Amino acid sequence: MKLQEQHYHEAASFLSSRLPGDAKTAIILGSGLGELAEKIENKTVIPYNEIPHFAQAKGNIIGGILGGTPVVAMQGRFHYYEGYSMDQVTFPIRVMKLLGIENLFVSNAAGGINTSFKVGDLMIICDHINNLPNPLIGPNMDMFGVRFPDMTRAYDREFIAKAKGIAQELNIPVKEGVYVGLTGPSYETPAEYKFWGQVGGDAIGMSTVPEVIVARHTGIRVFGMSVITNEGYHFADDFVNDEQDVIRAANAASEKMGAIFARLIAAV
Amino acid sequence: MKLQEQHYHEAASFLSSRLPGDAKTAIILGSGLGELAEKIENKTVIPYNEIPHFAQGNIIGGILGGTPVVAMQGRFHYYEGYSMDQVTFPIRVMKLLGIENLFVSNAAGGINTSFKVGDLMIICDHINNLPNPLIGPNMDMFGVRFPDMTRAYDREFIAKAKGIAQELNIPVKEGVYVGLTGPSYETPAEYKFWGQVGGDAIGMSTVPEVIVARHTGIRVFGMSVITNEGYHFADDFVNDEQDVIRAANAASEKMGAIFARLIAAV
Amino acid sequence: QSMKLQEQHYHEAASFLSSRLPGDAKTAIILGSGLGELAEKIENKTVIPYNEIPHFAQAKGNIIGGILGGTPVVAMQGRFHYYEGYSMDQVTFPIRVMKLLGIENLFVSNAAGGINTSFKVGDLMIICDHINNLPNPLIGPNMDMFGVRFPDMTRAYDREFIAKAKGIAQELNIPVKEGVYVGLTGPSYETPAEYKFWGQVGGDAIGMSTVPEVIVARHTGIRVFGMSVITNEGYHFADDFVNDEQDVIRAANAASEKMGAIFARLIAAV
Repeated sequence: MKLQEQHYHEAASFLSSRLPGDAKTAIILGSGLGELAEKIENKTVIPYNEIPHFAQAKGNIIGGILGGTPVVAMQGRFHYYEGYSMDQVTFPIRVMKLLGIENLFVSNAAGGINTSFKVGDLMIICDHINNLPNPLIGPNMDMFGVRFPDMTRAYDREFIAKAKGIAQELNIPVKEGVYVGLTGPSYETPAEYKFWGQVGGDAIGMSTVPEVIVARHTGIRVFGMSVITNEGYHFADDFVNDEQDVIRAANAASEKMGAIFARLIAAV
Repeated sequence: MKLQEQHYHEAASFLSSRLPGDAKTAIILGSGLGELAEKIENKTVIPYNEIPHFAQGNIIGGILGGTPVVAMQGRFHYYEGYSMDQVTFPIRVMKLLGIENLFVSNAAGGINTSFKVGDLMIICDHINNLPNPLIGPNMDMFGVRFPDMTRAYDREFIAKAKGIAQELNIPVKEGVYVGLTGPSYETPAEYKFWGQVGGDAIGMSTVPEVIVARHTGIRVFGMSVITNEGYHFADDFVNDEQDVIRAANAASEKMGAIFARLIAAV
Repeated sequence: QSMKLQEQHYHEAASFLSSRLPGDAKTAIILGSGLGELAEKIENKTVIPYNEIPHFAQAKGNIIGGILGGTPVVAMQGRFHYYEGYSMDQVTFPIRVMKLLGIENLFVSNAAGGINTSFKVGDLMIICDHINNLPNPLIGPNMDMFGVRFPDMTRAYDREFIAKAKGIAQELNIPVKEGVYVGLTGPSYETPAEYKFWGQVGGDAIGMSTVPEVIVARHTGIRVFGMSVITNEGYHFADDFVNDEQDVIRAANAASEKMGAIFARLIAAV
């Protein structure tokens, strides 16, 4: 109760004494943003293992300038499939709030479950379906937000419009769709992929949804994109999903996805 | 196992010596029943915090239109951090008191376009998307390992309720309640999904109690106040707890009238 | 650290079993519903009670080694269900022990409620795919000794085994169905709305087991064959219909001869 509040304050205080303190946007460097940390100038690098109460995982907080703009980046992320509690997965988001972060940008890798979404496509996330445990289960922390937060437009529409404009300017094709969050860590069966596609999902991944719920609970505006890293449909007789193939697609998308996120930061 | 049994008995004993003892119907005073407790006569009020093993709210014993009732004022939700054992503990205590019928109301978001704000929905079935409350060693004293859920919502109660509503000139809807944990409200994609697969309203309660009631052979009647519409979202629409409560409060007179008459009819 | 201790537990269970079993089995069978006559068909049995095997979940249950359908086998008589309160680690622990024994193939049966109107009480369904609605058993740090962090599940139910089983069923004149198994936790049976939902999104039968073991088997490269006995129909409910564990058991028992005949012929073919 009071201990929980204290833990948030301790992490925030530790980071606040170290970071530039001018960032208003935080970015989770998920799949597809693998080139972005290198682009941050005048880096202050703070290992996760040094920050009070951050889950034991590299993992670094990186402060600096990206796209001409102050940023805080989360290099490394905590996934529910790794055994972290939802409190651990989402702890850094509430720390960002205490630092004065107003906006959260996030990327991830996802399997396409709508046939218009192909390997290598970059999908702006317009909505999600949560099939992981809700991270807000437990006593409400009033310091962060209300008991029953609204999720009608969890993915900020103005950020979406700006990102579409940026993609057009940069001549980068983008798709837009619904992200379905599952725990994993096994990839889905064809029956599962089909089910989620049938009920309106466009891509499926194992992250992001918990952070988005927690961000929205505390009023942070969210922009998210998925790299479509694999196609969960039209399976060849010998098709196998493979982490190295997912990473191949994530790596291949990083330049262009990174260009969008880097241009978006100054626009928000 | 034997300690669990003790705990149920300890809570039941505590209430047993403090309540009249003839009540056959229990009521969870959820959203839409906010005026009913006032109408209970010859009240015995027992705070939850005094009842052995109740999660850390009142039990109200009394007479509602000539009929002895036990009412639960305040309820435990999974989104609060309670275990399912804690959420549903009072239902098993009710069974030990000789309760035969459970009446329950809740607030729910409409996910079928024929369910609108202010509508009173008789629950005819549910879809459970919370953890099943019976996971764990079966409590043989309460029921069997694999309880049937074919007609979890008693058909005779539904018929009676419909007759009562017609008589009182209160329109009612009937439909499927989908239970989710919350506590955040759903996204449009989630609302659309649950509507697509046959849900009519979505809420964050009730399902665990109904599973536990049916496990021990308690007959169930449930209604939802449709407190918000999870469809056709305006560009600036936001869900808001105070607006949900507004609809619950506005529904309380008429919903309470139905429940009060049903209590007398069973 | 914690990995060390977990690896040690699997090794302890496997060492205990390997000092006692014949050691020639490549196929293990979970004796679920529909296989209630199969243990008696195993010849030259070595019976090892679960309560003697290091780290097997507490309760009867036995590992049985011997010969079935002319072929070495290890059978799991008794299984652990998530609805009983076991962790997924406990539910699936025996599967990883099988891997350490050199088991390459896992055959599994279960009971399930039909949710496609083509699937009727007493039908024998070859499982061609599943939908998992129980907690994923691999959540937690990955055990590299068993498999990779993100295992593929594209053909969790081996297509070659399915083809062999269909051929066997034809030869033996036993009709079979084929379809998608939906795994739910239970332990309460589903509501009609739930049965309808799962049917709508492509499930053919619903049960409370099997999926966790299949995920863990595939994580460690074990080839899987599964069948469900359709023990009840989760559709077209009569006004007075009730699901009943006793009716499920009767149907499972009634299917056991023909289901067992398929599994016994399949073991030599794989």
